[PDB]
Amino acid sequence: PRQISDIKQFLEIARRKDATSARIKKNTNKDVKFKLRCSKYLYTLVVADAKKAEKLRQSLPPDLTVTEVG
Amino acid sequence: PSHKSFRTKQKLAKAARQNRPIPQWIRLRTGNTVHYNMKRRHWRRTKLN
Amino acid sequence: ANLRTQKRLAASVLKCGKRKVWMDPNEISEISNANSRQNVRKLIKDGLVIRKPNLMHSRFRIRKTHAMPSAVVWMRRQRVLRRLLRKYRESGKIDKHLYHTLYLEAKGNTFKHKRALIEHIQRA
Amino acid sequence: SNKYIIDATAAVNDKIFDVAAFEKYLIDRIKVDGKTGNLGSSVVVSREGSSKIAVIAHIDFSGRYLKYLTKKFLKKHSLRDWLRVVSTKKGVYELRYY
RNA sequence: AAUCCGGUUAAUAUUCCGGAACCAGAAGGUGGAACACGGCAACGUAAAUGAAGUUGGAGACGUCGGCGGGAGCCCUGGGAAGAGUUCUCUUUUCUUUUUAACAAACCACACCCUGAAAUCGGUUUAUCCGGAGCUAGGGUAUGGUGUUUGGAAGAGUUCAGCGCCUCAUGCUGAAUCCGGUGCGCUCUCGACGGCCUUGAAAAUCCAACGGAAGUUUCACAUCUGGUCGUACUCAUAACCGCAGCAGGUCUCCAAGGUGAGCCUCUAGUUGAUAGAACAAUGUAGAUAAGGGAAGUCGGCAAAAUGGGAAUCGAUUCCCACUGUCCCUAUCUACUAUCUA
Repeated sequence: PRQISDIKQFLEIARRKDATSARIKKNTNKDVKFKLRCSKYLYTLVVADAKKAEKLRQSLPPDLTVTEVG
Repeated sequence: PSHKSFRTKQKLAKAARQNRPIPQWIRLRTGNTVHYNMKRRHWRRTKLN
Repeated sequence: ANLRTQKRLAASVLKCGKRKVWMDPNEISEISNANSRQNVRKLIKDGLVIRKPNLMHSRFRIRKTHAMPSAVVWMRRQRVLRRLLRKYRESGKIDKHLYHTLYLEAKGNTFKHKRALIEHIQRA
Repeated sequence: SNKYIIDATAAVNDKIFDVAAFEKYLIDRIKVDGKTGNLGSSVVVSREGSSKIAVIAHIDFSGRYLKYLTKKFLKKHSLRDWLRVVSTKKGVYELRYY
């Protein structure tokens, strides 16, 4: 499991064909955890703002399967 | 033990089948003296060796 | 009837000991019918089988009744004397030339308490 | 700072103990620093309405202590077998039947 | 060479399920890479050709002692939930309060650079280092470490409520927090100090020298991993003793208190034909008035708590002690008695 901090790279892993599913987690500190399942590693991204949480959600490609709070 | 070889297991397998009760229909045949088992073993009794 | 297997399963699903497993005495019929672990968990949820709570070692009287190596004293005393003598170097109270002598005496157990080492600093 | 509220709606409905009786019992048995009625300004007990008893304390106040104090009155009233104290939420207590 | 967590069965779990990883081998495609550079240096990087031949290291290793670190257990405070106590005092008493493999970054014994020391300095718990470079400053590297996160709360756990003829067994709220302490127990690590007997083998992997020929030792992705064992007991009943034999057996984990013993917590048993009555005898124990070895080949055994002086552990003596004895009596358990 890798922790990814750069937003764009998480987009480019998502656009990679190896990506299969992504999980959205709502933590008690109002952090949302984008957990992208890949072949070898589970890439997680913690973004602090609720609105960057949202514009990220539909910027994910529609083919990838997003999942609500796990 | 829990580390037996295949040959040991196979020998155990048929030794477990040998000491089974005889079907009744073979007894019910005519001219068949077989009416019981004289090769019945028990684990606590005589060892397979 | 017979409830050996039901008690064994009850302990298995409750993750406790079968001594602590409590099985209701006037629902024997329903408990006996409950044979698989799914049925046993059903009994757990309905409360027919309850896990008895733990006992206590009563630290209360243990506290009530509650209320030396020769090397360990030097083990910590040498630490405090050295760890104080080291900061006096950085504080500038004693130069390195005199500290070398002072640290050499401190091995010889010239002082027995930290205040005793302080009187030497006051003398010098 | 902290707010501790013990609801008395069930007790009022069942006529087991009035809010005035609960307030009087709290005043006469508040062992704050070992002295009854020594709450002062750090802790203030102000029952809002005849359905609950609320205490706002600027110092430490144990919910377990409040539950124990409430259970003390239940033993005197001999109604312990009829009602038990539960914690609906943090800093909140209530009495419910069996 | 390489796997952990949770759950599942009437019976299997590091094997099954869900999730998250690792190792080895094999080829390619895309992108970046170009017989490469930056740091005076202790070095470093996504890459940074290496045919043959030559070479070394890891693997590959005794025993004791102290020190410091970590992990788990134990102790403990504040808080939270549940249970016990109550006229009185007790913000009480008891139970529970968890974070795996695997990843990422950060983060001090050895070395180097500036420095050139004595006025000898630094400095180990345990006096060693240094003209073979001291102190100091700055870096270098192995970085279990924790410093945060992923795993991961969605898990597990403790509560409260609801869903309803009902295989309705799901649904909803919370909490699972903040610390302290160690000559404590177990496991383990590192710098050291001793005892010197200086302490196996291979595969595999790695590295260096080497100099024939004018885009991998990078990242991602893909495929595969055959075979056999896996239940159960490991014993006052599953092995061996003819036997469900008071015996014999290799080994891991091991809480608390009072202070080696006793009582318990978790866990596990209540197992061994039983009932009635205390005859004689016997076994096992204790107490005994006054005397104190008078017993016996003899202080055998108990009591003094065993001990004082002599002679060669033994002997003797004086003191001391006592049911050995005068002189037996009493009490308890078992057996014997009766019964199924």
